[PDB]
Amino acid sequence: MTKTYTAPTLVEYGGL
Amino acid sequence: MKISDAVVSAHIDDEVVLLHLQTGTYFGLDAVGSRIWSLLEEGKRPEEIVDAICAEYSVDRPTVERDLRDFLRALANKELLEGY
Ligand SMILES: [Zn+2]
Ligand SMILES: [Zn+2]
Repeated sequence: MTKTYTAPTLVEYGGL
Repeated sequence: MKISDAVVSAHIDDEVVLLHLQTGTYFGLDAVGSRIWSLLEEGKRPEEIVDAICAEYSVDRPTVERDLRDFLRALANKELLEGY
């Protein structure tokens, strides 16, 4: 209930 | 709004790996992003997602609403989300 917050991040690592 | 039908999720502990079967692109999400993704998989609407995040993290609601808004938009830009 008291975790340290950081903004959610989407990271693209590659492709087929 | 929902997760695209063409996406498959790989759960590795705290984090989530996403693959889009149509675009052939793959992604990783951090702790908070993955928490949000799990809630999306459960079909939770953004308001419910915001409630969940605020209950688990030390953060003001406006920050969460703003960040979530950016995050969902980022997902949609990669076609990971649809109907957003
Ligand atoms: Zn679809
Ligand atoms: Zn899942």
